[PDB]
Amino acid sequence: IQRTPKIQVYSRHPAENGKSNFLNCYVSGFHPSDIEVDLLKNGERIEKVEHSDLSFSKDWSFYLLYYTEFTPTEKDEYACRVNHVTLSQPKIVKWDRDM
Amino acid sequence: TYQWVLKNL
Amino acid sequence: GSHSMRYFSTSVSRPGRGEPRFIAVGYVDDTQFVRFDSDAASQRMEPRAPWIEQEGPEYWDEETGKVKAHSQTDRENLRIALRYYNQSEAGSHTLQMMFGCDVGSDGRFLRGYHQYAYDGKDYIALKEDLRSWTAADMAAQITKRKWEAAHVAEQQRAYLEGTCVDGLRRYLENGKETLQRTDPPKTHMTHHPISDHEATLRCWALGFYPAEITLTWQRDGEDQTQDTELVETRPAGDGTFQKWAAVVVPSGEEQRYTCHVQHEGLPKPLTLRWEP
Repeated sequence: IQRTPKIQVYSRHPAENGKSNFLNCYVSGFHPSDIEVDLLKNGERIEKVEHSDLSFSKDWSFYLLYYTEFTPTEKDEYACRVNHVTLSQPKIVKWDRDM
Repeated sequence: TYQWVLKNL
Repeated sequence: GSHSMRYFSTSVSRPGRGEPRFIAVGYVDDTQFVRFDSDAASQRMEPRAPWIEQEGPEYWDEETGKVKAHSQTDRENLRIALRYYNQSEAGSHTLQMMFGCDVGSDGRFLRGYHQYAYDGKDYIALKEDLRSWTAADMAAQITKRKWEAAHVAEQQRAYLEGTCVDGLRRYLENGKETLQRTDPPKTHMTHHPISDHEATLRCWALGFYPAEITLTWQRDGEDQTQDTELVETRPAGDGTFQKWAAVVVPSGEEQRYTCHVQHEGLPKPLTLRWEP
């Protein structure tokens, strides 16, 4: 009984180039609770990433929010890398400002 | 306000 | 209107890497307000919402006492569970718990919860009458017989209808500014062409509180489920939530579609139509 994480990478506020915002990675619907979540800037791990306290939904599946303060630009590509026991390899989800 | 969770399975 | 209080705890064994980690979190509706982590340095129940800091020093001592006792109980329960399912002592196992209550607009008791899950699967749950147990499998059936004979549910019932409701009531008042607010969603529609024949319409709902919301697509005023994509409601990180609903439409037919947004912060549901 192991469930794979759903992943959403998005900003707190509508992205404007040159303005401070928050880059979020929402992982949910997973089991067991151990999970590896990084936020990447141009393929490189962002260092000061905070996360929410381990919690869960009605169906007992876990969720976490990983977030970092950032300033989007036109060049800079942001992503979230996720690893879990259910994944054969880490899953990379690119930040799409329209999603 | 938390509950007293004392009983065993 | 109606309000809830929930406590969620997770105990995860890690054989060879010391005792199980215990993490507990408390929520009023969709606002977290406390946490306890057995691996943290403080060894105290910690505040996670500004309005819970107005509780006196005796609350933090009492609540720390309670969450530490639950930490010890669920460590034992992890051992009892191995024995019941005849599992190896070397593997990693998970014991989760949820308890709490639901109150009306008058701050009066509506429903109570007290339930376990072992390795992400329903173990034992207190039924709505607060007198009986829903045991899911054979192992849970053993606990059920033990708890029914010892009349344990009366202790749950006294908590859920009393202490739970009083705490929830006091929290709603102390954090009125936060918890009793309604942040309606800020809505908008975007257009994204696929081919010369197809386009995606994405209906957005942002900055809303509480988390409950419904987004629906209709074509010619008739409900539309086909060609629809709905993401899970997600936290913005500032205490508000976000969600979007999308539909793949034929080109030139965009304006026949409408997005319907239901939120308790709204005086009426909003209807959105693509307007180039």
